[PDB]
Amino acid sequence: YTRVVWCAVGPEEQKKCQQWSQQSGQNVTCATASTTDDCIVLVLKGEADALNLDGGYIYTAGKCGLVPVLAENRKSSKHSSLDCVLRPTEGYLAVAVVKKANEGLTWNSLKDKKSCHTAVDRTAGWNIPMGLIVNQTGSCAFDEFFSQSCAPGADPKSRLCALCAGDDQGLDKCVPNSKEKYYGYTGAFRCLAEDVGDVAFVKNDTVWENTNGESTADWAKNLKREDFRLLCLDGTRKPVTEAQSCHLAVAPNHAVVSRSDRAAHVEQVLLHQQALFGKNGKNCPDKFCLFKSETKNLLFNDNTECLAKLGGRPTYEEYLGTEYVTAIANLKKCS
Amino acid sequence: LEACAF
Ligand SMILES: *[C@@H]1O[C@H](CO)[C@@H](O[C@@H]2O[C@H](CO)[C@@H](O)[C@H](O)[C@H]2NC(C)=O)[C@H](O)[C@H]1NC(C)=O
Ligand SMILES: *[C@@H]1O[C@H](CO)[C@@H](O[C@@H]2O[C@H](CO)[C@@H](O)[C@H](O)[C@H]2NC(C)=O)[C@H](O)[C@H]1NC(C)=O
Ligand SMILES: *[C@@H]1O[C@H](CO)[C@@H](O)[C@H](O)[C@H]1NC(C)=O
Ligand SMILES: N[C@H](CCC[C@H](N)C(=O)O)C(=O)O
Ligand SMILES: [Fe+3]
Ligand SMILES: [Zn+2]
Ligand SMILES: [Zn+2]
Repeated sequence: YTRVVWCAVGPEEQKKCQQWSQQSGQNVTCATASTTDDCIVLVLKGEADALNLDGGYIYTAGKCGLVPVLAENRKSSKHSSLDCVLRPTEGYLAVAVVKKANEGLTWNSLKDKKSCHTAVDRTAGWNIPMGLIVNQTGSCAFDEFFSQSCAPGADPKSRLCALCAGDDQGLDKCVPNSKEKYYGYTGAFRCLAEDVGDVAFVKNDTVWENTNGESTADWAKNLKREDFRLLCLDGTRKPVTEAQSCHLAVAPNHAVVSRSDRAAHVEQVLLHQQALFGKNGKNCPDKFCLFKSETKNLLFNDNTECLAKLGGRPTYEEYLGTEYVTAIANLKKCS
Repeated sequence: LEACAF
């Protein structure tokens, strides 16, 4: 058999990967790049095998020939007799979150406010809200809608990066990796929690996982869910318990991609590696837990219960869904 | 309806 070379995005992911590689007896080894797009190029060159991706990144990777292999599956809202690996994935809820104290703000008054995004090109943080905004405004100038934003991956001198904070030293402002304080689901929700932005584009789970003591991290440890609201497309505001009826879209779960010629081998190695290090894995928590990273969602989301098999050997457009694909393509016409 | 970004 061959080793699987994973691609880690930024140095925190690389440290986690190196621990996984040590635990796996080098069944998995690590390449690292500074951004997800750069990891996609490593895998296109054959210098890495796979990484797990948000759906917006699966689009980029899929246009370049990489294929979905396994998808993240989080705990299901309904009881299922099926093993996690065979349970159909449910998709996550993209939402717009604000503070309850910021009383005037609705979907219809977002113009000229301060926004917090997971990163350019990601589903809940970017493709869904900016796709909706370009369509409702009839303008491609989405870079001028919010007065200032943190949208990792954008031009660091531009208003889309003006709220980003970089690392402890203030280096790497706006880089689309975990070194940027406001990157990702947790960083964009911390950008709202600290009142750097007025609105954060994240998913429902983020709000729950980082409030009411579900996170012990310093910036989160004291946040209360009741201090947040969701913005609904009909211009109303709801408590965060109401995400099912107040979301922007349902997103396809993050999933692992690879070259087509290495998909089968990546799939077999991951199914064995989660049996060891996955949730209730043989060797988790004693030795190593593949789906933990102290809330930082490194390599996989921390709420992942398993990687699941895909039904119907789907292409990347079947996995993303025709509608989501079309919405991306419409939005990328602006660029 | 278009190609790889890289
Ligand atoms: C919004 O996300 C939260 C967090 O994932 C979901 O709440 C979890 O739901 C699971 C599965 O039902 C429960 O067993 C967990 O205990 C809940 N977590 C917490 C921290 O309360 C919530 O279901 C999601 N809302 C919607 C509409 O999907
Ligand atoms: C933004 O608007 C475009 C243009 O209407 C949307 O594209 C359409 O999507 C629907 C539903 O999937 C399709 O039936 C149409 O065929 C698409 N039209 C075009 C011209 O491609 C797109 O869904 C909207 N974006 C968002 C995020 O809702
Ligand atoms: C390494 O992979 C080989 C071949 O599948 C297997 O025999 C061995 O158990 C694996 N070990 C770990 C620790 O992943
Ligand atoms: N807003 C709708 C569905 C739109 C999903 C579509 N915009 C996509 O591109 O995925 C929802 O509340 O579920
Ligand atoms: Fe996502
Ligand atoms: Zn819906
Ligand atoms: Zn098919």
